[PDB]
Amino acid sequence: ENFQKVEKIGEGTYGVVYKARNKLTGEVVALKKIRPSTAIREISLLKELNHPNIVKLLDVIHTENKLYLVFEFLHQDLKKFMDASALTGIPLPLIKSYLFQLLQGLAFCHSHRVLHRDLKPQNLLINTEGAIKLADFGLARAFGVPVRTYTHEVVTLWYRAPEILLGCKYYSTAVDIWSLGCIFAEMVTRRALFPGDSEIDQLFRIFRTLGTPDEVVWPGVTSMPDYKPSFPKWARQDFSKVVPPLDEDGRSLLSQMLHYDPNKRISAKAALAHPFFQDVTKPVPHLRL
Repeated sequence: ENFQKVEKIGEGTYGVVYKARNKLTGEVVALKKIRPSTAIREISLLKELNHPNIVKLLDVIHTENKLYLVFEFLHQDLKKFMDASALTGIPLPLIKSYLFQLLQGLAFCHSHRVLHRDLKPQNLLINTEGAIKLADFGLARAFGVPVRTYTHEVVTLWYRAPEILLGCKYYSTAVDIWSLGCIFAEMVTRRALFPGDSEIDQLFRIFRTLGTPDEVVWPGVTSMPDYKPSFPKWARQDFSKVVPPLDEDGRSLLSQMLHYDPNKRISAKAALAHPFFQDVTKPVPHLRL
């Protein structure tokens, strides 16, 4: 069919995002224009990957040598909500609810062997009901993660796992747990944990907080493609200094999400069972739309 431009949703990784109305159903959607037959099959399979904490992929339209994705619309992203919450911060019970829900979404995707690989606050969408949902799952495997977007914007490295930075080709579901750990820390402290501005600055910021990794904490790290023996050797800091005022349960969970060795890093399923979630609730956020 055809939809209106409404109000240019925003510039995505792969192309423009539109708010649009479907003229037959009346539903309001997010329409993503993507700037190739393998990609078509892989993205089409995501129409079946349905979960309450995953932004629904309604349709995949291939036409005029152009690809459009139609998604469920949500009014707010976590980046905007964090910016708007800057003076007081997001309350801990809402941080906990959001982390719990995001782990549920990851556990679902990971159980179906689907990775996100580019989690960031801009692709975590929230509604008035206290839900949060992951957007753009599965697209990285289909299209890659570019250095720059279609409008030349720099794709953020802030949430990238260290095995990706060190050149591992066959990374795993653990990369999404890393990203989510970085987002958890940012919600708590109201500052990005590792705001690198180049691949080496990203790695060195990780090393300055968590210690330079070695064969003791990460067997095999020194044989990684981009590992260099000349990396400076930084000591690892206490989480008590990194994410105040997070309690011991939260610091324990964050430490397990930020293990260097992707095999040691907690799974989404195991994280759901962590004592941090013993008192989880689902509060109502204050949203001004």
